[PDB]
Amino acid sequence: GITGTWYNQLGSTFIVTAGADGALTGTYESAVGNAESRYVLTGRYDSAPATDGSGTALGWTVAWKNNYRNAHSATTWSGQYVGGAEARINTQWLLTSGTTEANAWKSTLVGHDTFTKVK
Amino acid sequence: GITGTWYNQLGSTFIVTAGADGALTGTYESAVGNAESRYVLTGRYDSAPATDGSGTALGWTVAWKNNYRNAHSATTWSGQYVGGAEARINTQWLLTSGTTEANAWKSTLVGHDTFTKVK
Amino acid sequence: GITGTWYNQLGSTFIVTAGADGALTGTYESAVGNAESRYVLTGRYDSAPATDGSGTALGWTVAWKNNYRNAHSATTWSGQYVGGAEARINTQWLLTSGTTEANAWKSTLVGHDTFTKVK
Amino acid sequence: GITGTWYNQLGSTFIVTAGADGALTGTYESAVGNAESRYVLTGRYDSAPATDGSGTALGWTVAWKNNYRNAHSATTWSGQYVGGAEARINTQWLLTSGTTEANAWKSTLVGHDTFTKVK
Repeated sequence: GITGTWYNQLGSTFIVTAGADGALTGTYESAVGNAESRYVLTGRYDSAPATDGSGTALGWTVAWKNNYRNAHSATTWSGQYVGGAEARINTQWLLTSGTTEANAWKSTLVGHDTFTKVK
Repeated sequence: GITGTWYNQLGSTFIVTAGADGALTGTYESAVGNAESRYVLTGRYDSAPATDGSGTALGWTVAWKNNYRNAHSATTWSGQYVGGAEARINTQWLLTSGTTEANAWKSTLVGHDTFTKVK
Repeated sequence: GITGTWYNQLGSTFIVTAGADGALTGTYESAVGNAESRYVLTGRYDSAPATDGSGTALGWTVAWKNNYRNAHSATTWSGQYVGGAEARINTQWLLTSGTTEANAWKSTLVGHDTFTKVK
Repeated sequence: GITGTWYNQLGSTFIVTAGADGALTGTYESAVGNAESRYVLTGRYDSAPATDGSGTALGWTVAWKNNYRNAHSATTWSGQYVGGAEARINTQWLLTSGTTEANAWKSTLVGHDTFTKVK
């Protein structure tokens, strides 16, 4: 059940809606980008995973811009949905900011975020 | 001019179509995922960047699945479009495969890809 | 107290010995490199951190080679020692394997490891 | 010939001295850490690589602290020495700064650096 509202341990609220073809839409809120606004994501996942155990490998992208606030950056998560009694999404991510050619070494960040359904 | 057909130094062909709202669609071909097939991406970029020099921070996601071949993985690029006379997209990326809980340490890869318009 | 024996949640045993100049020596065991052998690390940390809260930013490197087994790879952790009543080391890492020029896209891995003193 | 003075395309000067056991010492200068000072590295590489083509997988660590200036950070490169007529070191890296628990999401950076012998 990849469709639903996912949370974090930090406090981020991740509302997603999967697709039959393999698309992935929803909204996103609640910092690393910027705390109090509602941002839009899009992404993809494979529709036919393995059945002798695997994770449904997915990923999405949030460009930090809406009608409230612009942060001139973009964040892309890349993880998998681990299936079980306890639903779990384990992701790496990358935050890329808009810099000049001189400051191009400090543009991209990295990290890890772990998602769950209950909060 | 972010809309168009982008290439690599490896040989990957990246056909993209931007949006006025901030969406990003197109196709993708030509390995790291798997060499000879045509894969679908989606992603986002900010619609209002800075004018006293910056890069348009973007990112997209390819789930390696189509009618020809499945690789059970997903790749997310996260970079910026550097504007000038010579158009340039400089990206980091992450390849996340579908593994079990035991092999969860070797699921995610990392790298860097540099894109251009001429080939 | 950065000097001592650190553990993981996976099961890796990390015995380290700090230095007054800023060096960092010890041993390492217990997979991602290869499970049952004893590998050698070296690394550095800054000797004068901040006192109005910070983490002692450190990092080290293990080349997976000893008298028992060779894996033709190297792993570099890069994190910080968060000070408190509960000692904590939070790290990113990179596993770089020895590949040819053709397979140079899949050489480097990435992940995250969280270290503690009690097991 | 891994022992010697390596350069970059940015301008960083990397003087290294290898070891027979597998150690790796030298100095480092010339930004991402901080521009005009001389920093100390340490690292490791495997002493017995493959002969049917491979890269000598290495890695090292610089803690940005000396008698001139402190930056409260650490950088770890993780790459391979590609052998040939044109010597080449291709690395990923991670810059980890000293942050509090609140700003722990923006501590680690990421990038890529490509090293050569001629400048």
